[PDB]
Amino acid sequence: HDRYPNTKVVEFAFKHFLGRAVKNQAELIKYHGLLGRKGIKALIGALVDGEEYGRLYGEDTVPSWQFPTLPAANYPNSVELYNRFTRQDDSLVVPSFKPIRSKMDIASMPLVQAALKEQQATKTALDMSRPMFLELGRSFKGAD
Amino acid sequence: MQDAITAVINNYDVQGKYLDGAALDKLKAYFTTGAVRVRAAAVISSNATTIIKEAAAKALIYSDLTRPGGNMYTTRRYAACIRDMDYFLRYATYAMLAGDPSILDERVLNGLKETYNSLGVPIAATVGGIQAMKEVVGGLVGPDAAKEASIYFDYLSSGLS
Amino acid sequence: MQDAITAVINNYDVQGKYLDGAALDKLKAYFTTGAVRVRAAAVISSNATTIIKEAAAKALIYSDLTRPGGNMYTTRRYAACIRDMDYFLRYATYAMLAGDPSILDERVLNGLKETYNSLGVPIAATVGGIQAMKEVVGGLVGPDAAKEASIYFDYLSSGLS
Amino acid sequence: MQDAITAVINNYDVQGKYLDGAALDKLKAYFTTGAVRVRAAAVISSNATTIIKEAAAKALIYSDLTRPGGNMYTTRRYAACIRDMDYFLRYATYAMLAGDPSILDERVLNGLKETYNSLGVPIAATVGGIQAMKEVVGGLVGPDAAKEASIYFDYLSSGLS
Amino acid sequence: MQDAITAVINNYDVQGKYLDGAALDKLKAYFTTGAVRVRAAAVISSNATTIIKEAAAKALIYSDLTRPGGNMYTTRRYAACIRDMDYFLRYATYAMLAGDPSILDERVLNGLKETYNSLGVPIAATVGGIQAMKEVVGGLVGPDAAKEASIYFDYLSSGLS
Amino acid sequence: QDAITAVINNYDVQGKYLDGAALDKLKAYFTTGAVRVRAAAVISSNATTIIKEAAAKALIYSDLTRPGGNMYTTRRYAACIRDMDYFLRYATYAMLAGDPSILDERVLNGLKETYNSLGVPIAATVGGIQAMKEVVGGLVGPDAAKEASIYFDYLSSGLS
Amino acid sequence: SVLTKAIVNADAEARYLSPGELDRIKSFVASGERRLRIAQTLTEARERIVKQAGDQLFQKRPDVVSPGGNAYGEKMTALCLRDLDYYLRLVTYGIVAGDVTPIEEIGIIGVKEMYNSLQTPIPAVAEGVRAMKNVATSLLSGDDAAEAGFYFDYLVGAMQ
Amino acid sequence: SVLTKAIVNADAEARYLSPGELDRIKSFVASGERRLRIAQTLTEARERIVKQAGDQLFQKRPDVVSPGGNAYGEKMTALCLRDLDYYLRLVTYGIVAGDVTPIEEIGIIGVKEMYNSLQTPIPAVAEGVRAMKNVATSLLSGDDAAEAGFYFDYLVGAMQ
Amino acid sequence: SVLTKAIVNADAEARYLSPGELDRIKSFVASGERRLRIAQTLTEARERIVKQAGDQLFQKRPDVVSPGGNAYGEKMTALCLRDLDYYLRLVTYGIVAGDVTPIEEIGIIGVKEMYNSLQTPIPAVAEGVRAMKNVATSLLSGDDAAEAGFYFDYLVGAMQ
Amino acid sequence: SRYFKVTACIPSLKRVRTGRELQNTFFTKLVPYENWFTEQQRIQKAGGKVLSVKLFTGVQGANT
Ligand SMILES: *[C@H](C)[C@H]1/C(=C/c2[nH]c(/C=C3N=C(/C=C4\NC(=O)C(CC)=C4C)C(C)=C\3CCC(=O)O)c(CCC(=O)O)c2C)NC(=O)[C@@H]1C
Ligand SMILES: *[C@H](C)[C@H]1/C(=C/c2[nH]c(/C=C3N=C(/C=C4\NC(=O)C(CC)=C4C)C(C)=C\3CCC(=O)O)c(CCC(=O)O)c2C)NC(=O)[C@@H]1C
Ligand SMILES: *[C@H](C)[C@H]1/C(=C/c2[nH]c(/C=C3N=C(/C=C4\NC(=O)C(CC)=C4C)C(C)=C\3CCC(=O)O)c(CCC(=O)O)c2C)NC(=O)[C@@H]1C
Ligand SMILES: *[C@H](C)[C@H]1/C(=C/c2[nH]c(/C=C3N=C(/C=C4\NC(=O)C(CC)=C4C)C(C)=C\3CCC(=O)O)c(CCC(=O)O)c2C)NC(=O)[C@@H]1C
Ligand SMILES: *[C@H](C)[C@H]1/C(=C/c2[nH]c(/C=C3N=C(/C=C4\NC(=O)C(CC)=C4C)C(C)=C\3CCC(=O)O)c(CCC(=O)O)c2C)NC(=O)[C@@H]1C
Ligand SMILES: *[C@H](C)[C@H]1/C(=C/c2[nH]c(/C=C3N=C(/C=C4\NC(=O)C(CC)=C4C)C(C)=C\3CCC(=O)O)c(CCC(=O)O)c2C)NC(=O)[C@@H]1C
Ligand SMILES: *[C@H](C)[C@H]1/C(=C/c2[nH]c(/C=C3N=C(/C=C4\NC(=O)C(CC)=C4C)C(C)=C\3CCC(=O)O)c(CCC(=O)O)c2C)NC(=O)[C@@H]1C
Ligand SMILES: *[C@H](C)[C@H]1/C(=C/c2[nH]c(/C=C3N=C(/C=C4\NC(=O)C(CC)=C4C)C(C)=C\3CCC(=O)O)c(CCC(=O)O)c2C)NC(=O)[C@@H]1C
Ligand SMILES: *[C@H](C)[C@H]1/C(=C/c2[nH]c(/C=C3N=C(/C=C4\NC(=O)C(CC)=C4C)C(C)=C\3CCC(=O)O)c(CCC(=O)O)c2C)NC(=O)[C@@H]1C
Ligand SMILES: *[C@H](C)[C@H]1/C(=C/c2[nH]c(/C=C3N=C(/C=C4\NC(=O)C(CC)=C4C)C(C)=C\3CCC(=O)O)c(CCC(=O)O)c2C)NC(=O)[C@@H]1C
Ligand SMILES: *[C@H](C)[C@H]1/C(=C/c2[nH]c(/C=C3N=C(/C=C4\NC(=O)C(CC)=C4C)C(C)=C\3CCC(=O)O)c(CCC(=O)O)c2C)NC(=O)[C@@H]1C
Repeated sequence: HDRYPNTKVVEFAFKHFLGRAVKNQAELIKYHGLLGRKGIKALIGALVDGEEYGRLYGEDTVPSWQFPTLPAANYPNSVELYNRFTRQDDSLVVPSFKPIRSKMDIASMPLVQAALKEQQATKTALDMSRPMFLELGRSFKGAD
Repeated sequence: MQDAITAVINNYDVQGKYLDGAALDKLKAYFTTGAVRVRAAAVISSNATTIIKEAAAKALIYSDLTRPGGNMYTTRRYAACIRDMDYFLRYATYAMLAGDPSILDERVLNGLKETYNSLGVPIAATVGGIQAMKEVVGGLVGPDAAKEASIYFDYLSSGLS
Repeated sequence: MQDAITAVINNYDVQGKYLDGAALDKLKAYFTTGAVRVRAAAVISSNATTIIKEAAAKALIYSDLTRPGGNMYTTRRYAACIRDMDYFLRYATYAMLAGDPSILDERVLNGLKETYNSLGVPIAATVGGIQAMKEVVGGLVGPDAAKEASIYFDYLSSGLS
Repeated sequence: MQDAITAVINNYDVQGKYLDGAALDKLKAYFTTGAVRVRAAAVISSNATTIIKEAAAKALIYSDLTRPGGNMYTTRRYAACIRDMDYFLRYATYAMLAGDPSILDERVLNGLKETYNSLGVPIAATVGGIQAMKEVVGGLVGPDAAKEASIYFDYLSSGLS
Repeated sequence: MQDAITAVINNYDVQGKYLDGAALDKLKAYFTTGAVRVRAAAVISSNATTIIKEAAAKALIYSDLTRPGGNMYTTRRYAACIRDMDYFLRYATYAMLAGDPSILDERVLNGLKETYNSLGVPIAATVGGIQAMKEVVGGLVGPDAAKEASIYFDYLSSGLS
Repeated sequence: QDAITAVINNYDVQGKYLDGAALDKLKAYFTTGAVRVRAAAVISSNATTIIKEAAAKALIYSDLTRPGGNMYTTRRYAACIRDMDYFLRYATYAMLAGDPSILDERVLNGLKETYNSLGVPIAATVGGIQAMKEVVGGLVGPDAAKEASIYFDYLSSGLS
Repeated sequence: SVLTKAIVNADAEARYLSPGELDRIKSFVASGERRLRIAQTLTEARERIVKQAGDQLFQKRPDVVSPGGNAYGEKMTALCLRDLDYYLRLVTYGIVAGDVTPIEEIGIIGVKEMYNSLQTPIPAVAEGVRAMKNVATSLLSGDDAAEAGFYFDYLVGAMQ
Repeated sequence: SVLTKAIVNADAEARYLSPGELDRIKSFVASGERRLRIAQTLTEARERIVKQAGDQLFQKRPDVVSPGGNAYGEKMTALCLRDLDYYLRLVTYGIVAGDVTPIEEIGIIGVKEMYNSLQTPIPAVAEGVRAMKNVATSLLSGDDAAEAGFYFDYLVGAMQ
Repeated sequence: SVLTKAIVNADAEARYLSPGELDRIKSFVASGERRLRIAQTLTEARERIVKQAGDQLFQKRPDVVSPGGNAYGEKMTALCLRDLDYYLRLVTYGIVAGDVTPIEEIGIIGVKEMYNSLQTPIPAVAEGVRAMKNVATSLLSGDDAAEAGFYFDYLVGAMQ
Repeated sequence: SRYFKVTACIPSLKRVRTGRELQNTFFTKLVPYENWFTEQQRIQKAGGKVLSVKLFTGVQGANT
């Protein structure tokens, strides 16, 4: 706690009580949140009470380094944490997860693109269940 | 993650605009495509084991990798590689249903290059495997689904490379 | 963390020197300022919620940030920003009592820039908010206390920028 | 020319749409304003000579224009200028009743700039006179009517300039 | 960079496909639009100074930015901002002739966000200016050209956002 | 667990294949289901108020809240309303499930012992539960109320 | 519209609006709200008015829907009904305007020439409009019907 | 969205989507077109819904628009109405999504904290949303209204 | 069942059931009646399904019913058929539940260990289940068969 | 500070375990008052049954 900013404090707590780094930004928010607005004693208490701790360490096992495959950056991030000696680097392994832009728009995808052509092209044609006299009178261009 | 419906919503929300007809049309387009996507997903799930088998046979196995001193040598490593292949397939299926490539970026693509480099896993071989899976998947899903399926596979491949 | 008294002690300890009159005078200087600081701290604690409100009103709200597409748009982001403001205030109060800027460096300042850059939070706006808090605080604490309070606020601002 | 009622009709006719409630509301809006407009028109007609006199006094007379070598020097030119002023007033009154600016464009505005430039009549001074008439008219018609009257006067001014 | 003709060619070349009718149709579409684009470009070049002036008047000037403590305060900063505006205009004109957005990505869009953040230039205000230029440009170019011109302006705006 | 699963489990211990009589019970549940879903949504929306009203009916303006009472002090008051919330949430779960078992597994298990050590008064708690039931009954409407009532009564009986 | 007509007369005389002219404008603005309702009624009943009038017209004139006749065949019959619909829309526009001018520009100038090229009989078209009037009259209240009748009569007079 | 929710559950389980889950996705895509219409209706009536709800809220709570109250003054009243508009936009987003998640991220997380800094009373805000619901319900058809109601109710629950 | 799953997720989150979650419950209760019919069909045909599947299995694997093989002898053959019957009963339970969980707890956990102690070959057991599936599919209508197939496939997957 | 002495039994329903794991199945433990609430819930969610709860330290119904 005492010589580290509150984010780095959540790192260390994850490392020490679950054996992992912080998996995602939602998790960073929940725990870092609770560390503000309550003690460090609350953070520690939440981890050990949570389900992850319960699933894997149970009541009688000492936690250990998880070395997780799974969420995504978790494996590389955890292993950077495990490799550092005490006081070797104080820097955040994960300051926070940077949010990602969109490479492709919805309309570029083939199935959508096709469905747009079908509605757009032949948007105006002949309507069934409409009496013909009403249909012949209907205007296509409308405004302009 | 994000899906096509949510993507439209999010774009409007940043503008602060209420949903408009043009936006509605994009949503409508997605809804029609949906039925096809669901059928494709079911096909992939049922044939997942085979898809992986075929793809491995095409690219991974009978190679230096499987021979001693190769990355896929030893049972442990072999099992890991096929587990990774399964991941890619599952996520691609999720993306196809979603209609958005974002989930791939958020879960699969993020940190993968770095992980692989530390592990010493060969990226090009992995990409080869993904491409192989794509080809097999294209056949099973059928033509309409194929084009949609292919884009997500290509997205994964481009990210890794 | 470190304070003024401990800072003097530490400087002497590295020299190995026993405490000397010059050192004693620095300590004496701190002791006179101390009483004022305690009063200021109590004022800030009682008015903390209002201080944040006023500062936000001055800079953060009624702005593009709060408008859609702005960093502080959405309730979640708004709440985060005011939480950050509270942090800065609490730590500045701690620093003022201590008479040393070190605690700010150890807790607040270290890694903040990097965090903010990843988040996309705008540093200049944050700095603006800190400066606004300083102005509000200055009023409440009164002039003698204000000078002392200002230096810590300025220290935070310089660190972020 | 066109009037407000016909404008609504024409917009619907190009669409081919039957009249709808939204359209009806616009028509209804006009009908309420109508009574006020009729009263205003009668006021203007009765006070037309005076309106012109007052406006001329405000801008045109006691000026270089009226002095020798000025555009409005000589009886003939003076008479011409006041005749033009009357035209503007009459047409503005017509427009106010109609609720549409089109008549101004069709009769008054079309070719006036070019005519004036060839003649060497000063446009800015003419515009000044129109604005003066507006002010005088505003008084006589009263506030509710004045807002309606003002827009047509401003339309004339913008066209000339 | 690329232009529309080359973009089609490049897409075919990676596929290894000979040019096909569908591809030809895209090329044919471009060829018809071409003549209009050339005329639009000449209009923009001649009126470039005015376009910038009008857009600045609409958004940038008479604002806090120009007032002391604002980003565009001081002659040096004012000159920089109008230089940036000119860049956007010139590149958009290039893109319009090309029929491809790629040049904007390669030259303007790449690294702009980061540059602006370091400088402390406000992105939203810049975007506002771009949108203002678009509106002015739309008038001068005329309607057919305006649609084409608008997409490139919007592309720049979206990138900066 | 659930009404459907309860039937299954009873058959499994017998080793019997599912039979028409069993099927009829399952069918009965399926019809009731739609009503239950509507009731649950009503309760969730009005949960805060339900608790408020029930407290007003029984807990507050009482010796408990007065000094020397169990619910005296902010900490104790907050605890009691937290417990009230849990009873409501679990009853809602039970109503959807159509089975009392979840109440036994979650709420009822270890409650009595905890309360006795704390010195929390069971009868007052039961009173609060009954009050919540009455408020809930109004909001849900009559058909839903009968179903809702049984789970509330089950909780009350367990605590007592 | 009434207003357009008044302005035009004034401009010809080169004078400001006469008191009498102003009074007519006042009357029109008062009438307008009633007029709007009359128009609304016909719009709602439009589909049925056209259908009923068509049938009446075809009964009145067997020839038009006969192999020789212009109206004969589904395509042609639809076009004949479309024409009736057009005229009804014009009539509604007229009622709100309070004058035939809107009707006149869209429908009555060059009508003879257009129909002569088409070879459609002008009298039959007039009968169709008369038929529409009768249907419209029935749905309208008596006073409302009289107002509507004037516009219908004008159309019949214009095309004969 | 519904689909996002299903995918997320699958990913947690580390499994491909179940057939049952897939079926629910199919149902949702069919429902979407109806949902779009419901959303469209509210969007068109948005301006009036906000206005009517505002008036109702101010009648229900005189205090908020009183010199002491937060809402009092033109600037403040506008902001209160802007907030109501925001919540309506969120509700429309929810209906098309078929899930409250879109609504929840933008509007319901940290809402308490934001309003407490502003000093706006949370219960009054909830009343405003309730008021908007009533107006919206009237314009919507009954089945459409029920769908819309769920999203409105969630908001009211969130702001409690 | 599905409902149990939904409740459990809510309890973990300590929140009332989400609207989306509630909707899924509604869908399940509607589906249940159809599910019951599918289960009923298999129950009636149970005796024949087991018999036919047994014969197929023994043809596919002569070894199991051979002096060396585990199944050999009357007592042993009966036990092998009893096992097939057990799995069928579990499948029926699954169909009504709409989830594999009921099946899973009774039959799939520790199955490998149990059979290894018995020395029964696991692949042969899987073949028997596959055989039962084919018989069951024939009696079921196509859509019903697909639903039943999923549960059968799960069993085959579990015993692998 | 108040402490709770709790005896609870939790069955291993998800998997058979080769390790003896007697301690995990049956455990008597001292719980801080604040922690117990959460712990009780967690035992319930696991499907373990809490046979006995007692307040080891502190006085029941004590204001401070
Ligand atoms: C022989 C008793 C059985 C048998 C063997 C068999 N294996 C393959 C193919 C491969 N088997 C391996 C196995 C290993 N790689 C390792 O690293 C280890 C541990 C050191 C082992 C044991 C691998 C990797 C392959 C893939 C080919 C390659 O090396 O690249 C086959 C043929 C593959 C196919 O199915 O086409 C066979 C036949 N098959 C039997 O049925 C026997 C019972
Ligand atoms: C109306 C029912 C109540 C009310 C409203 C009120 N709100 C404000 C000011 C703000 N409210 C918001 C809210 C939002 N911003 C978001 O991002 C979202 C989700 C999309 C919401 C709902 C914000 C951010 C502001 C700050 C203003 C700004 O934009 O800078 C006021 C004005 C008070 C002030 O000092 O600004 C008012 C009056 N007040 C009541 O008491 C009513 C019950
Ligand atoms: C308010 C002036 C500005 C603002 C802030 C803002 N911050 C976040 C998110 C985070 N803020 C922090 C910061 C700190 N954690 C620490 O340990 C310290 C040092 C004491 C600080 C200051 C952290 C770590 C987070 C992330 C996790 C969390 O939310 O708890 C946000 C939200 C960003 C998002 O995209 O979600 C915001 C908005 N932004 C503004 O607009 C102001 C300029
Ligand atoms: C004196 C015999 C009578 C009289 C005169 C009078 N004139 C004005 C104002 C103006 N007179 C003129 C006249 C001319 N401008 C020209 O170009 C020519 C021909 C060359 C003439 C005759 C003008 C233009 C004005 C307006 C002011 C100006 O010069 O710009 C007044 C003042 C009235 C007023 O209110 O403006 C008067 C009094 N009036 C009498 O009672 C005498 C019988
Ligand atoms: C008085 C406010 C200003 C003024 C007027 C002025 N006009 C003329 C001469 C002409 N003005 C017109 C204008 C019109 N002709 C049209 O057909 C229309 C629209 C339908 C208009 C409004 C024309 C054509 C003439 C020439 C012939 C004529 O007057 O009949 C003059 C005299 C110019 C001359 O040398 O004859 C004057 C003075 N000029 C000003 O300086 C005042 C600001
Ligand atoms: C006066 C001697 C001459 C004159 C002045 C004039 N200036 C403007 C508008 C602006 N002037 C500035 C200039 C500065 N901003 C700075 O930061 C500095 C250096 C400290 C300077 C000198 C700016 C930015 C503007 C734009 C408005 C704004 O501040 O927002 C005008 C208005 C014209 C316009 O188009 O805006 C004028 C008239 N012009 C003359 O004709 C005089 C001889
Ligand atoms: C104008 C609307 C806004 C504005 C602009 C502004 N820009 C700068 C400085 C720079 N702008 C650029 C940008 C570019 N260089 C490129 O190559 C491209 C793409 C072709 C762009 C768009 C660069 C690199 C600079 C830095 C170097 C330079 O000034 O030439 C400033 C000066 C900022 C400073 O601190 O010096 C300003 C003011 N200012 C606003 O606020 C407007 C919204
Ligand atoms: C006065 C500043 C504000 C106010 C007060 C108010 N309180 C109640 C009801 C209760 N208040 C308490 C408070 C306490 N009980 C405790 O044990 C402690 C700690 C020592 C406190 C402070 C309690 C328990 C109640 C419930 C009733 C009861 O005591 O039996 C009300 C009435 C609300 C109701 O519906 O009961 C009121 C009005 N109200 C304001 O708005 C003032 C700003
Ligand atoms: C309210 C209706 C009555 C009341 C309640 C009350 N309870 C406590 C303390 C606790 N109550 C529980 C109960 C539960 N824990 C669970 O896990 C569940 C199932 C979800 C329940 C119902 C527990 C464990 C505690 C201890 C710690 C905690 O806060 O959870 C108190 C406080 C007593 C004390 O001495 O601190 C009170 C007051 N008592 C009344 O007065 C009402 C009749
Ligand atoms: C038939 C497909 C194969 C086969 C079967 C076989 N089983 C046994 C003996 C037992 N089988 C079971 C199985 C179960 N008991 C359960 O509770 C469940 C879950 C509901 C199952 C599936 C058990 C426990 C026994 C022991 C006897 C008993 O339960 O009374 C045998 C006899 C072997 C023995 O030593 O008992 C046989 C032959 N054998 C094959 O090879 C077939 C492929
Ligand atoms: C088999 C001969 C009889 C039988 C056994 C049975 N045991 C359990 C469950 C458990 N048994 C133990 C016992 C031990 N754990 C240890 O560490 C040791 C010493 C090394 C022993 C002997 C435990 C702790 C359990 C709990 C589960 C676990 O995996 O630890 C069961 C399951 C009962 C249940 O419902 O959970 C059974 C069936 N029972 C019989 O019927 C046989 C006569």
